[PDB]
Amino acid sequence: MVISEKVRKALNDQLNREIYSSYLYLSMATYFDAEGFKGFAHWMKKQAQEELTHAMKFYEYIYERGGRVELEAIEKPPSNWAGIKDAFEAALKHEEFVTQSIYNILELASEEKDHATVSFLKWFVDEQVEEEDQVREILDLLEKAYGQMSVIFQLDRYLGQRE
Amino acid sequence: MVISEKVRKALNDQLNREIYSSYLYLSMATYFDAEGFKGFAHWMKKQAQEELTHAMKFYEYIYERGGRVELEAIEKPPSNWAGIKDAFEAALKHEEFVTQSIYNILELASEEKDHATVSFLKWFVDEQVEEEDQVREILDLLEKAYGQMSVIFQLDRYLGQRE
Ligand SMILES: [Fe+3]
Ligand SMILES: [Fe+3]
Ligand SMILES: [Fe+3]
Ligand SMILES: [Fe+3]
Repeated sequence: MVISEKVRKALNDQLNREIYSSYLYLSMATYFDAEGFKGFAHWMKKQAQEELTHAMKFYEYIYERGGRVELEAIEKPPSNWAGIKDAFEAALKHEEFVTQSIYNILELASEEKDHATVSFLKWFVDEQVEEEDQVREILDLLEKAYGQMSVIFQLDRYLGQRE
Repeated sequence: MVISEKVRKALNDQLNREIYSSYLYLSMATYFDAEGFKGFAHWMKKQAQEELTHAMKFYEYIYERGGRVELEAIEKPPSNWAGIKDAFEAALKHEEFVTQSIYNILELASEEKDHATVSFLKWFVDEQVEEEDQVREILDLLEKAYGQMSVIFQLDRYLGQRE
């Protein structure tokens, strides 16, 4: 009933993946801020804080199931992109990879019949749907602007209001 | 007006230093949590959030002065100490290193006639004093506990109420 070390390792690896996710979004913030998109940058800082809450859910769960957390090195993220679209495409392909990693913990836990870990991951399975969708929606709004800066600047102001 | 590359680089290095600070304090939480001292772990998690607000103050000042932030790789922190007083001694030593780091930027800024940066750094010089004082107050109390798991119980409960 205590977490297996194979499940404890998959959860710890995901915890460090959420930390890197946070750092990566802060890095996109540095980029948007340097390019004068203060709203996109604000959105990325809020997203970085939200990735830290994901990491700490894994953190607390590992300890509640009798495991222990080991923090690894965080690799230097990219710091520059070839435009707004290129940055949000990278966020999406990142989140699609995080989704796939969370599915892999789900399968592992379900094969081991670790019902509590399966239940825990259900929150993240569903949340990953919304994380991909919010990025996909921004990219669609950007695409639909075509080249029109007035529309792109409104998107900057819109995303800058994020709670 | 406005920042030299030397001062910008010094601030960007301090930003990355504060990020490592927070990561180190989270790593101390992982140790305390593994040893069942949920209150010491709580205090470390609060401190880690505090270091992130330090980092973001440097973040925003760099952009306010027309510079750009570059996030660097983050070293894997230690994950194990030899008791509770040992960990808080590593924390005190680390804060002493951060204080000296901040003094070096102050001297660099003053030598470069960047009095805006000199003014900006006053908050951190003042804050680094109570950062050191708070750890030393903890270290003293951990010393008056000797082995006794009992006096540590009261301390763990007190620190666990940190707001
Ligand atoms: Fe996440
Ligand atoms: Fe995410
Ligand atoms: Fe700090
Ligand atoms: Fe500090």
